[PDB]
Amino acid sequence: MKRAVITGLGIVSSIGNNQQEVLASLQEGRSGITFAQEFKDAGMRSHVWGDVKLQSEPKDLIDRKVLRFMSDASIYAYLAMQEAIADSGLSDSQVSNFRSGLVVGSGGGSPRNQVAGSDAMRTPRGLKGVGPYMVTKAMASGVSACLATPFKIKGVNYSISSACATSAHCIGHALELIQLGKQDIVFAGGGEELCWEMACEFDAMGALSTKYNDTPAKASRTYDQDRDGFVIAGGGGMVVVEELEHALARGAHIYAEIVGYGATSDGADMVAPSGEGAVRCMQMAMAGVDTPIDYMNVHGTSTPVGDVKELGAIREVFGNNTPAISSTKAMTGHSLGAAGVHEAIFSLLMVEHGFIAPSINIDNLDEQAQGMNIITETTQRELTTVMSNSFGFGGTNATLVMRKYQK
Amino acid sequence: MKRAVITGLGIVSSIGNNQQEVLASLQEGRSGITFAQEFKDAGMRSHVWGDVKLQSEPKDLIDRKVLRFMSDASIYAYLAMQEAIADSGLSDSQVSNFRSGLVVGSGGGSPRNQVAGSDAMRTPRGLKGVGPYMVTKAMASGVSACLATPFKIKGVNYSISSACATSAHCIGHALELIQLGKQDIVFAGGGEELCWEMACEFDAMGALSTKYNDTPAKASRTYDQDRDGFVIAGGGGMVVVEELEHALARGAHIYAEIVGYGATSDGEGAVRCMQMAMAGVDTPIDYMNVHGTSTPVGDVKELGAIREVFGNNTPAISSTKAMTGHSLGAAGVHEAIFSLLMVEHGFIAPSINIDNLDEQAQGMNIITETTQRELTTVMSNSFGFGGTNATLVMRKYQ
Ligand SMILES: [K+]
Ligand SMILES: [K+]
Repeated sequence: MKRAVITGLGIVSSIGNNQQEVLASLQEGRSGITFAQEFKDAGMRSHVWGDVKLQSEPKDLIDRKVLRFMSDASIYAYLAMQEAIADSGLSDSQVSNFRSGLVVGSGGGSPRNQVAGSDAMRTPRGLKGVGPYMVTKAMASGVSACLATPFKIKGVNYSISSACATSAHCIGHALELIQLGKQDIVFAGGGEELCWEMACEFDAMGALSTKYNDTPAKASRTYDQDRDGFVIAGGGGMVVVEELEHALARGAHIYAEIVGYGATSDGADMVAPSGEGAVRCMQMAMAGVDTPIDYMNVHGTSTPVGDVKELGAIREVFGNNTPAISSTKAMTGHSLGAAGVHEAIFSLLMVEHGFIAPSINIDNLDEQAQGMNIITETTQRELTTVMSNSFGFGGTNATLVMRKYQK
Repeated sequence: MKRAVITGLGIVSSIGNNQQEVLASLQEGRSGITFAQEFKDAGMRSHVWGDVKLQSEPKDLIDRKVLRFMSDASIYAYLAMQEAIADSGLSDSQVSNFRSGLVVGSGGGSPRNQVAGSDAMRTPRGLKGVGPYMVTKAMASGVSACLATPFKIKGVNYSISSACATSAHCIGHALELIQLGKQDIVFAGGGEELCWEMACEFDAMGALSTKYNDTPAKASRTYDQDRDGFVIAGGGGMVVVEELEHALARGAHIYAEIVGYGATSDGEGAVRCMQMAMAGVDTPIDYMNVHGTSTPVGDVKELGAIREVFGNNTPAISSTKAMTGHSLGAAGVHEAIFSLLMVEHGFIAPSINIDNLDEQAQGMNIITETTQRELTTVMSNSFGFGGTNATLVMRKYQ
């Protein structure tokens, strides 16, 4: 059946606002984590975040007619999509085409705008204080709605949401649409705002790191024995998924082919992973792939329970004969809705540039990871096939396998 | 290619908490719209809603351990899913199976819980006030996560959100998963809470009815010249989408086959959506459940698209929204369910409150009185804000 390739990428993250900045950070093993005064001021225990530091204010980067409908998740996704379109070399007639779609999601929509609106409604500002653009800022589908219009998308247009797996499921579904022969191009990705309004929910459940506020760059430390929760982050990412013959026909640059996609459910525990659903997810994505997995960008968020469940799943699939492993979250933080596309992009850059980004802050490796091929220093290596895992709350799992395209 | 059929349904809506109640409402042309004191107290202009009227509090209907993680959208979808599982006749090993999945969405997730959490942080209780179950209540995917865990779903598990089209895309995607040979069963639907926190956003953009607050049952009036906005509603709905051979082999009751699914974007989009869903369908469209939410511009845009596809030679047409209001995330699955009941029971629900037909609908086959009729193929449109379109075509299984 039809094959899908990635021909363009765009990204706004805690370690870079475009692929050049991100590539440099990945090669340097640079942390994007910083102290979050906003969180301290809000009364939270976690005072660290993977913040997006844009070059200018959004009003100076995006047309006001487009910007008036957006929450930060949409701003990030939009900037990422502009980059991806430029990178892909697509013309307006290919971006706006009956066979070109958009599948982009957010894990949380926009609690900041939602709260701003509800606060205004409870003051004399009333309905005028809410404003007429709140629906696109606050609804769950905001990120797809805010992008479909400005780019004049004519194909599919919707959001997939699934916590940490959100944008991984978006990319996988783009593969499915290409496989079904329904679309030739699908812009897939996600966005996530960074705010105390949403972050406090995670802190209230004890999911966030709180013991490293004085040394922010050391807080996120996947697979380290002294990890104490993830570091919340924001951002956006977009990849241009394209049917193979269509990409070849126009002379597109092919980063990789999406050769595997797994999507499963744990059917147990509402907040932490069970490992068994993760095992099936990895196995499903590896089905039919006739090459070994050279590198894997783990889900590994730096939580005590979560990291261990994933390691157990990895051992069930590969024993100690694992692919090279690193958690980029140790550097970037957990960007929730944007995590899947961010990590797919980090993996594509490692493939394109022949290197493995280090898994930082591992002072003492968790015993469950002993024996595995954990990379802790930037390593040059020819990577052919890569895998990226995304296991979100509610027991939802996604795994993508990508491979260099053989001309 | 694999074929998909619907073998079970469940529903919580403004016109009924089960299929028998919903059927009676549809046949009688009964409005589910009532006066919303909550909206008046909030300072909104629209004081009408399609409220879900559960007799009991959710704590008396759902296990306490499961309920702690849920927002109202999840509560409604969960109850709809219980009804669907029961209706489907599926065994526990078919509900919890590697080849059985769940694709359920919500238009807004839980604005009430996003606000409740933030309000708590601003009080002395702080983090303790927020509590540890707020993420599952407030996250966009809450409605899929809160059902996947308790029903022990092992297959796909995620939400699709697209405003008014949400649950229609969920059903269409269930069909795609069956077609790809990835799942044998997919529980598809949606849920939406009813709350001023979200409703005021619609009132703020002038999309809600505000001139018929003194006669709520007459506020939602799709295709009527004096319509002035939609009436917001809440609820949940779920359908069991199943691969054909699998349904036949277990002796399932088959409501209909999903023979078409279109999904497009405006960027004519509606026309293309309808045409896509009708591709390969070798029978005429007997009845169409329109998107028609009762907005001045929206209704005319849809009428224009219908006219482009069918001219005046349209299938029989009615808007059940005139009775139920607009349930956003749950609208697609609710309307799919109403259409299946019309097929199963051989009748066309009336499009009520049309005192003066909009000039743009002149010549079309708009049904305004309940009509008994053998329906074989039906279509349901869901054209949501953001220019996202979904159309489903279902047909009796021969
Ligand atoms: K990953
Ligand atoms: K409809």
